[PDB]
Amino acid sequence: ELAQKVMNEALKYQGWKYVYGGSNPNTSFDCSGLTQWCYGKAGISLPRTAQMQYDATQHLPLSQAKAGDLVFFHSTYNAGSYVTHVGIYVGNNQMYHAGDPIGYTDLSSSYWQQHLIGAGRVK
Repeated sequence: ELAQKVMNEALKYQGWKYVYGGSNPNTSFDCSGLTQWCYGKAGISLPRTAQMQYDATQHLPLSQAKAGDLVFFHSTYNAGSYVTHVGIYVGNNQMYHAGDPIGYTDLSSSYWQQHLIGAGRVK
């Protein structure tokens, strides 16, 4: 149920431009702004940053992940925190994320595999 609620919201922003600092439809979204907003619509309260969201979830490999789990990554840009990116797992090795434009990407790629930290299940 969670996945369908989060993604019904997230799909409204498919193709939108990434905006740094964005956390609502009025501004558009950054990676963890998209997840915070969409999970919020589904009744889950998440913290604002990708790192904070990582630390609020229970972790599991991508092979065990289910749609509606989050997926986290390291070393995607020059950051103080270990976690540098988050997106939404939607099954079949795909994630939906911001992302520029916002939308789907395939996690099977070497790039995502090598930046992967793991998946996280929300509380």
